[PDB]
Amino acid sequence: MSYNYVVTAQKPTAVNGCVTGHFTSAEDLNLLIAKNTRLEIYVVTAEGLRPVKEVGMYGKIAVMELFRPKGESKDLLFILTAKYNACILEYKQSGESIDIITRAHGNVQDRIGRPSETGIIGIIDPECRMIGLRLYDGLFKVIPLDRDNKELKAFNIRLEELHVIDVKFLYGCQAPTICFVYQDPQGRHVKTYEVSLREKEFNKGPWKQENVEAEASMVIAVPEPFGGAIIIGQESITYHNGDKYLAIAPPIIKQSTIVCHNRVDPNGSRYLLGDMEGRLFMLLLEKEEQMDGTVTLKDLRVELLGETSIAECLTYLDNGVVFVGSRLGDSQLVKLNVDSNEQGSYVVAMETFTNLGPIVDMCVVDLERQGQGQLVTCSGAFKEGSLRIIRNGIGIHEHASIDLPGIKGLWPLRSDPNRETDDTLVLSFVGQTRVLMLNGEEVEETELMGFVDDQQTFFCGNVAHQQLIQITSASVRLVSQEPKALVSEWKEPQAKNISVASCNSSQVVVAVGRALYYLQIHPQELRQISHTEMEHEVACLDITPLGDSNGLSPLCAIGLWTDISARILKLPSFELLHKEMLGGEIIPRSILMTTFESSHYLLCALGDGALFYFGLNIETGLLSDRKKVTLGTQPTVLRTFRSLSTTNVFACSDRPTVIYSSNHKLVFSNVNLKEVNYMCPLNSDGYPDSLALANNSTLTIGTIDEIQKLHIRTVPLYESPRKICYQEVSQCFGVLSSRIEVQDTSGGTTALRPSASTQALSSSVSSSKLFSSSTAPHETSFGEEVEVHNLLIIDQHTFEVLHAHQFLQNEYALSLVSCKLGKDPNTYFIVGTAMVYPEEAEPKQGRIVVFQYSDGKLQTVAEKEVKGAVYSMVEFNGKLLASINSTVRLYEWTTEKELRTECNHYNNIMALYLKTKGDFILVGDLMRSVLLLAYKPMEGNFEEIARDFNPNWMSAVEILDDDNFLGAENAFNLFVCQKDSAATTDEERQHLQEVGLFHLGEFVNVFCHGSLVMQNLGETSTPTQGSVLFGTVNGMIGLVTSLSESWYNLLLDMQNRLNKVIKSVGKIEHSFWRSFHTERKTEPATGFIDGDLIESFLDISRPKMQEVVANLQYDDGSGMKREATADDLIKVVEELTRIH
Amino acid sequence: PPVKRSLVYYLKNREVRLQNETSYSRVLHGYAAQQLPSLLKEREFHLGTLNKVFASQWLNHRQVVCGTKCNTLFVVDVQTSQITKIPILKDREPGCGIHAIELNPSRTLLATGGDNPNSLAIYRLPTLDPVCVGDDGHKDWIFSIAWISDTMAVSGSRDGSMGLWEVTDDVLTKSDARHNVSRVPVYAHITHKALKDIPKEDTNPDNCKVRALAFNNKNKELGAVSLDGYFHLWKAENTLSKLLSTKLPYCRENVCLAYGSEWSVYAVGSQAHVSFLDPRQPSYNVKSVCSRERGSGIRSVSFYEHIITVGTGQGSLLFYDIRAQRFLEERENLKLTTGKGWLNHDETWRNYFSDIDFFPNAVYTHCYDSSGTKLFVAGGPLPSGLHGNYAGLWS
Repeated sequence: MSYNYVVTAQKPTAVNGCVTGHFTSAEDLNLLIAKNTRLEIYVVTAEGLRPVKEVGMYGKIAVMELFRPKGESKDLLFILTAKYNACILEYKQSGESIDIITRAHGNVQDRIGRPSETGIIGIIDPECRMIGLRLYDGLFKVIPLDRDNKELKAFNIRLEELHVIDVKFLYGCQAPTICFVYQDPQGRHVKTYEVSLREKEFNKGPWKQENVEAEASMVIAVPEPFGGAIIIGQESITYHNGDKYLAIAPPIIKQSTIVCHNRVDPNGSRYLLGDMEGRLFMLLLEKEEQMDGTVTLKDLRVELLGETSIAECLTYLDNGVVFVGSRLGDSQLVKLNVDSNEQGSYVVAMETFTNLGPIVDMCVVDLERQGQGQLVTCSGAFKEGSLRIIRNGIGIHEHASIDLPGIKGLWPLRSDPNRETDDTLVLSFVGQTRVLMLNGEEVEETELMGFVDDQQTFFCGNVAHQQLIQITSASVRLVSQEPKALVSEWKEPQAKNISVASCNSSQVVVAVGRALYYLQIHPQELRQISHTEMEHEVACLDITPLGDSNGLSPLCAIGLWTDISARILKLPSFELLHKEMLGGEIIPRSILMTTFESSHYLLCALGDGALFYFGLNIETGLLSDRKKVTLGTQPTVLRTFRSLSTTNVFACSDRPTVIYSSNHKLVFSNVNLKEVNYMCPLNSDGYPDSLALANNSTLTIGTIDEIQKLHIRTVPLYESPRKICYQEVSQCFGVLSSRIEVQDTSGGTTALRPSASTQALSSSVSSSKLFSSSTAPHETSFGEEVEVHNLLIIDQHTFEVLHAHQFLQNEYALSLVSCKLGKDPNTYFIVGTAMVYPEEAEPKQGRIVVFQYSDGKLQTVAEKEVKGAVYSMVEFNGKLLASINSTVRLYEWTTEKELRTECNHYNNIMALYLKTKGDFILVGDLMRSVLLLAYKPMEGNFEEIARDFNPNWMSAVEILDDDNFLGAENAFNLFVCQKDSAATTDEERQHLQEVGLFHLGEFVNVFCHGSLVMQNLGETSTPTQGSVLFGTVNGMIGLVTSLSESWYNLLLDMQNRLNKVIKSVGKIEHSFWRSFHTERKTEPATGFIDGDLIESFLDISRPKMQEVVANLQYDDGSGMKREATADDLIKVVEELTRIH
Repeated sequence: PPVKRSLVYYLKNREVRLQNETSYSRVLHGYAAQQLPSLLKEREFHLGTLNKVFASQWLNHRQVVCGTKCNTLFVVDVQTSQITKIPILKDREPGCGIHAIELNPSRTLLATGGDNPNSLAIYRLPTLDPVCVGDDGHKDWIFSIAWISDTMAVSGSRDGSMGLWEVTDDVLTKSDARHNVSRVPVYAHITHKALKDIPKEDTNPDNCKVRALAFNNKNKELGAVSLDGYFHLWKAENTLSKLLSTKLPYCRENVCLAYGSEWSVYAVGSQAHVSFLDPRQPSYNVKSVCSRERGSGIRSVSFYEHIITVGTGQGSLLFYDIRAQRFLEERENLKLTTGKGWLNHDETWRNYFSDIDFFPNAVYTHCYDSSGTKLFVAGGPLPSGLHGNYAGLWS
């Protein structure tokens, strides 16, 4: 039996629901976004949405609603997951620590019952007497909201109407009253009933059922004074409340189906209506005061606001700002204007939230030649299409680059005394110094008066009294900001060259040979107070300020040239408080004191690429909690920077990394840059919150992006992407995409919108006549939409669109692979295309076209006609393996650069995906799951060994190892096939065995061999075997690896113990979430280790960590069981983030 | 704007699920339905000493329920190749075998024959827990079962009667509540709502036995095959009432009925030919296709998209292509064959069939899974005087 490890590298990004209300405080408006298993809390402000906390839930969110029981100061948040896990959450904050506390929880799953065909729907009574849930057809679950109902048990009340599309509680009723829209064979009707919790029965509501539009689906609960409910269909909207009936049919909504809604005003006067077409509508309620003192609806009005991304849920903020939650594309925060734009829209986007989903394809390439690999995924469709670059690490956006080789250090200066932002940058060089002027986005060489240009600068920066300090090999120079002139100079009493320096607002420390001098900074004067002598010469020293001090630090950290160690000295006397041995082969190059979230830490880097970090106690000058991480083989330099309103550290090396704090714990993540030697913070007017990164040959100027474990960069296409591959030789990615053009009366076509295929720097059109023999029956029709495919070439470093090649009319590109062919070291773009017409169920003719990108142009190399559509292509040991309809064919690469078939396999229905490892081929079928083929180079043909007999509509395939083959099910479960070497019969030998059942909660759309973090590249030092990344419809990216028997048993006991102790948001039992889940049956998970369970420990705040670890036995990998501490689960998580 | 039926558009839309249309499912399944039958491999199971298997239905992705001549109900776990038996339920009073099994449209209630062949037994899915006591509505053995709704089921008999059983909202609510609350299941007592006979036509009124039933979910019709050579169509949308009758081209061995939902055609087996019936056509306008297995009889029939699967007494399964109007050819009609299974050389065999040591295992039941790629086949020896069983999963 094989065992596998499954971990999520990038959390789901698609939005599945969103609500507005008073969640974090009684006065502020809050916006809550549910992204499958992730709940994100945002505060509504005039400027936008401010995230406060994010928690991972053990389940897929289907219902999320706010409610306020009597006696509560703020609304409570209820979630019902697709795994029947119910929970009530409340926002709690203490000082700087933010977390979500579960008020109640429990599972409501039944052993028998048909899950509802309309999906999971849940509602909360306005008076908070009960929560109504629709999980099964014909059954309505009620959860009483008693204050002592710790377990959210639900009871089933029989409803006569089995199939209900939407349900809401009515406002203004004395008894709990539910209104719902249900579909009968005679059309859709709306009925209401009262809920009796003691009788477990439904009674006739305040008004009788009324016939409504056959497309009626969405129900809006209408708060008082209005009360009642609004029913939304395809063409009309109808309002029901007691004796009142009102209906309107706006033509502006007839072209799109409304899928979601949200309250705009607290009194229910306005609501948002969203749709699948991205048309945002405003629903307005006209009020009429009644003679009995009540208020009822007078009329309905709907206005078109404009176009947005596809809306899955809407949430109103304030001041006319609308949040558009998107499941199939990026979510948008947009503002409603009074005046329309040139397109007639009133909606202008202010901010965009990245969504990787739907992920259609992806590939991993080592474009930086570092051995890690960069994953680029195709996401979205039509105007929302884009490329997403995902890497383990923190990304930075490059805006400028200057040819400044040989930089030995960087420091910002404020030469203008009237500005708080940076306006000057100092470059240190051996034997000389240079200064760059900062003018907005532009950077130019200049000279700053008072500074030494003929000596190497070791440290400089801003100091108190409106002065700048520069320390060079020859002397210490104090230069005022105005008139930018030297005011005071200090010289070494030993007449020796300074080798190290550091400065802060009032303290200066200089290292010359073994001597350390402490100087005070005074207005227009430097003063020497004291000095000491070290046993060995100092290689690095730092007095960077910590915490909230005014640029002051009582301690100085140093490193030495001889004993390879770090020391803490107390100023001014330089008293030694702590000595820590670093070890390694090369002396320390930089030592740094920094602060993370007001917590003090010390870091020191060696010239051999090793990084040592420890907790720093300033009051005592002692180090603790020592940990070591290896970054690379080149010297590493440590410097602190301030960005994004927080303080962090950048480690410059051949594998640069950013040190940052998340959930009050340090996380070490790489950077998506080729290499950096030295750096400094930038806070200029044009570069606020930016970094200056100096590499071996050039200086890179740029800005830090959102700090997350996995960074995502977006390259919009404005057209539908299809497939992606990497061409190593040309340093480019190939992408298949398509745009929609409308055919005119002239016979030509016009694009509806510009896209990457039309905005490329250069382009070409295929001249082949292979498909000219046949045309569409509507080839000359007018007004018909025509889909045009193109191959886009994007640079691996800038990801800009370099070239676009257009394919022939009616030619669809189904697959794309780029690899080395035959014995030719050059990698080529291989595109599988087919001739497709609407009347042809299955293409009978297609071709494989090989392109080479060189010298800025994409040139077609060769084309090979094939008997059928090409669905997939993979690199197989330098050969081109392609799937053509029902047959898999292996093509050899000839000296003429043309493909020739060598062997094939016919025992398939339709091979949609191909991935290979070693000599094994894994083929994904349209309906027959995956099959195991093996290639025999000595025979020159394929032999079928076994195939999976568990039917599944595959979306992609990949091989974990020679024996372990990975697939995904349409039921949100993962599976791994193993060759049954123990089989004795033909039935057993031909059947791939399942080695476990694991419920992921996500639908995997693509598989790809590789990793987002440093790969083993065939080495066996990695504790896991194999590395396959996978993408999902919701933008989730995970890693699957194989486990040995020992790892599986060790981690399985860990998982079973963690399932009962870890208190995640909602306090949902983890063992149920991961249990194998289908519409027919649920089974306990086996054969897989859930890495998300351990990593979820990083989301819970410290107050919960103590309760989770208490009475928990944790295995650190030695096999010994000991009681866990908070740092044990955090430490393992830090290691886990380095394997995926 | 032309209609797009190509699977290429399906593949590119499925990757994004951006309002992907369901109209492509017909082509997806039909394309595979033509190529799948020739690529299937045989997986035979050992059923032990069970008499025969006459009926089977898919209950899960891993298990198929099977009924037997000895009234034993069991499920074959095709994923693990294991046999699990289900307890046989008794009637309300202590007053053959299981010839038919059917699942309700909701896949929550399993209807099989009980300990007494004249009684219907109800089992809960997926747990297999008992639901109701065996009824006594019929005066003779039940040969056919069909679920007309989520709560209603109709069962036929040798005397030509069809019992109408209905579960009310209160009965179903209490039954479900008991099974989910109490770990130990509790069955309810039931009786038939009404009993109606098939119409008496100018054909043999005595051979009025209803051997097969099939329900059309789209038009809410209950079709019935009698052995008098006539097909009967009843309405079963809310109450049981006769609609129409048509004449079959053959009046011998009309033991199996299936309905093609994509073609609106009723398939009726016979001694050699499969009849294609259309309620909208004259009673004489019935087409027949010969299975080529003359003299052995057609024992089962089912629709997989536009491909009709026909089981015969020789233990083989034939595939008929409606669109091509011909039988599928092997990559020479393409056909699957059953294995040896288990044959009981008992006293009855010794008395009547002692001159033959082995008989082919006739295909009495077969069913496709939800994906359409797994075909479960089960049966036993063709002769009524012999005991023996076969089952296997083709994939």
